[PDB]
Amino acid sequence: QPLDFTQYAKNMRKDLSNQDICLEDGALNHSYFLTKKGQYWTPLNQKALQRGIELFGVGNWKEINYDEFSGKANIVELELRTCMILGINDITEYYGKKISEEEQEEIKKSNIAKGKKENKLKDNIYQK
Amino acid sequence: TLEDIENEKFTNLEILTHLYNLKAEIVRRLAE
Amino acid sequence: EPGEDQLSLLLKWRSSYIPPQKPTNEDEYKKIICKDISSEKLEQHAGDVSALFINIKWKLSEGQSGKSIEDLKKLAISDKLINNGIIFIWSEKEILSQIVDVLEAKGFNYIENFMINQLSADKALEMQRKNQNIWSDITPEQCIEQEKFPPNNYVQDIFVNSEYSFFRKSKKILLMLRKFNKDAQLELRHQRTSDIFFDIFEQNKPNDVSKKGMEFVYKMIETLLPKANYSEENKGAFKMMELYADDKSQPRKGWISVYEQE
Amino acid sequence: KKGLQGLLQDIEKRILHYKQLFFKEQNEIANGKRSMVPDNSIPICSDVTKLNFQALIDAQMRHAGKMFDVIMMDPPWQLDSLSDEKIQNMPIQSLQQDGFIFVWAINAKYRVTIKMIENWGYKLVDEITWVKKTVNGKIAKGHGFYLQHAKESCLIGVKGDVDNGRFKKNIASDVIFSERRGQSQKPEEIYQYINQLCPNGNYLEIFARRNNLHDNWVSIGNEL
Ligand SMILES: C[S@@+](CC[C@H](N)C(=O)[O-])C[C@H]1O[C@@H](n2cnc3c(N)ncnc32)[C@H](O)[C@@H]1O
Repeated sequence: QPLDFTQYAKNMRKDLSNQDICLEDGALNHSYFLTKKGQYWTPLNQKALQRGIELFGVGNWKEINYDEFSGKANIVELELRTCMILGINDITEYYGKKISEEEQEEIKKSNIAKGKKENKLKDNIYQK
Repeated sequence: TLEDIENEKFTNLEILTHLYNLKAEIVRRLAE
Repeated sequence: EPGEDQLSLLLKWRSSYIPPQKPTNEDEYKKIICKDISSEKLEQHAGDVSALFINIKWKLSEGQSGKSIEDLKKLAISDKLINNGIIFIWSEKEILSQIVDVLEAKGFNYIENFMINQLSADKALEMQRKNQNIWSDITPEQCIEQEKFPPNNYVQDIFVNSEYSFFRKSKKILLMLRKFNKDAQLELRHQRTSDIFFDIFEQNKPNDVSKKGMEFVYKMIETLLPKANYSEENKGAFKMMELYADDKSQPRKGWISVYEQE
Repeated sequence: KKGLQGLLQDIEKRILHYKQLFFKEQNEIANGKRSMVPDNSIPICSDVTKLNFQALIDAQMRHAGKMFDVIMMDPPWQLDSLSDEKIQNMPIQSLQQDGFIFVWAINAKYRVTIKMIENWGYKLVDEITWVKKTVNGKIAKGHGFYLQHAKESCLIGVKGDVDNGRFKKNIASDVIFSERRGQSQKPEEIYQYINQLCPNGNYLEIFARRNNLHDNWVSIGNEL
């Protein structure tokens, strides 16, 4: 009998493909192929960045790169991702602070709402 | 020089790294 | 517009390659009639050639006219015939490995490929009938002869696609193999022609190259090896040889011609 | 000096524009947006000299109950080129019991490719040639030692009983008259011809790029 190639492909991706290529159960990770090789920003990298803000200061991403990500992480991209995970285009008022996880989500929601009521919410960041 | 940045084949992240490196060198000359 | 379509525009070499006439003088050519080429000792009739074109026709279907890899095995090629030269042999689909095995057995080595992308003079006519329905009432033979071609802008529908047990046969491969020599040096002219050229054929006879295509091959050989060409010093020392030659287009200036049971 | 200060204002504007572009791209990525890669493609990113083919054989025998039917190959010929003998050291014999192989050979590595696929247990039956094309529809260009190189060939070896189903006879064509693109990219007409030869079926392809991914193919590569 003929077989369905969707389930076969999911099963093959489960045990053969890397964790960066396949998602959850068996689905394909499209963000991996929407980005050139070597710059994917894995969820492990995102959690490492969140732990870096949790532990050390914000805006001091030199020791963060040195002893938190791999010893080799893309500066400027770290600033971009920290901008994206606060809902604000700039980190000028957050330099030198050590924002916790709950405060991070609270300030992200506050920035999103503040850009919402003043009409600055352009791809969930606030321009100032 | 903006010509290296001006290339279309580059992505938005390497372009932005180039812009920041240009800022670093020209702010070094501004300090000079 | 005339003279801008793909068929009319990949086939101007035909206009630029008119064939010449036969050589009247005996001192220009050398014609040998033999009963069995594979059983022949060609050294008694030739020596130190640099271009050995073999116009061999294969059968590869048991019940068909042609030669075989056994016949190529029986053929004798020695150092006194070729010490520094290039052999040109018509290749096929199934027996390419056997050809290269038997020829690298005799000191030769594969160097280059030169093929003819086949086109159909009848499929273009039938495409003109399909796309038109008072000039396309002719024979494909007359279409080849008078160089009157139908306008096509997508040639990958008139390719000669002969029957096969696999991907349909659509090209004629000429294998070129060079017997290197450490002492002597072969003089060559590099990149004077392309390794691929289109040429019109017929559906019933796809392995019979036209006069202009055969002359294109001959001028490719002659331009590749200029010192083998006819000159005042090559009288009786012709450096180009033929095997399984035919009366159709062979006898040329400076070519040794060996026939098969005339 | 104020010319570089005007350049600084312009570079601030360029940074703001590219900041917005990056944020838009990463917001659309973290949303409903798929790449050009088909959802049924199976990519494996591993070095072939370090890849364990036993796991691949076990997975294919488990999740399909069969073996591969077509193995396409574009080897990194040494003339990131790997080697000439390391390609021969591949465990191709275990990866197929009945099917075809497609090895794209350059002019300098033609006879060694033929010897390689004859040593793997295959029999030469056909070759597929790619004639390059221009925008206007010419034969593009070439350079070589004897002739101008305007072609590229793929060598096909056969194995087992291909006449016992899963394959079609007298299809497609040997010549692909298609325009060149990229740097070493091959046309998709070879994939169309493969699908014509083997409708449905299981495929493996050992040296692949991110443009080599298709909705029925297992693709191996160093960056893919
Ligand atoms: C040999 S060419 C193949 C390109 C392909 N034909 C295309 O359509 O572009 C370059 C490819 O070889 C891959 N490659 C080179 N060495 C490799 C190796 N040892 N193992 C796996 N892939 C390798 C590269 O990563 C790249 O994908």
